[PDB]
Amino acid sequence: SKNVVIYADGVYDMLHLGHMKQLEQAKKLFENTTLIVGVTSDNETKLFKGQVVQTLEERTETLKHIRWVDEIISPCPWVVTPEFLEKYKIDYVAHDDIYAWLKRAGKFKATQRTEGVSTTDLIVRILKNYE
Amino acid sequence: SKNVVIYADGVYDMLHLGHMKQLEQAKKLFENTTLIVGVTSDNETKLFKGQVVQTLEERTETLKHIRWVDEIISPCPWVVTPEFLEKYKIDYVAHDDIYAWLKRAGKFKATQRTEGVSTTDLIVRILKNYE
Repeated sequence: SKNVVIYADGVYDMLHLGHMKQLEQAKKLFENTTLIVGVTSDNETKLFKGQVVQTLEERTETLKHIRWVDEIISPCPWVVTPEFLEKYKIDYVAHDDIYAWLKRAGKFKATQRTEGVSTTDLIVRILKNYE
Repeated sequence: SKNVVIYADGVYDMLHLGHMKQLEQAKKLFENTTLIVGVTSDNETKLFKGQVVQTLEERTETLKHIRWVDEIISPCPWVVTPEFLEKYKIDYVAHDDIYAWLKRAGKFKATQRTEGVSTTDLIVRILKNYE
């Protein structure tokens, strides 16, 4: 069966069960996939999104331990371009209009988030040992 | 090359880069390994060790996403017994005297911890945005 190249990008700050469920979903979009994961740079995340607690090196070294991940681009470009897809032979971009041109080319696959499971939520759970 | 069965157990509460480096180390003790990971039960961890923030289901569902892990025993027995090793065809127990009988049988492989990388340490890093 023919192999399909899948690209997911994101911050992957303090990786939790919600990220790994996302990655798994992207990896199993097809029978034979190569999941490529892009890890956004510290300064671009700072500028365009918000605070990130872990460095690019930390966030990438963690992703290396997740099973669904076949290749990592670190740092990845903030915006996905058509030439980026050709350069890495990417068949689909997995994400959860800005991505409008990806849908138009048939190259967009949606995947779900999972709430509650996040790292910040776990501290709230430690803290509710007190009143 | 002959396959070797490796067993690591622990709490794996709020899995961080230090755990995954431990698992990877255990998995690469030999060329062909099966890494079996044992996840201690909520009540035994409570009793014998301390507070654990994540449930057995949560801690096990996270380990399922780590690459080095081939099999999970959940919950695992708190103490490793000789009959436990025979039942699962375990050749070595990976851990960081109590384990004295494992060394005597040639069944103990040491692996290292990695400090600083822990989940609790990451919140301390968020908090040092203030004085």
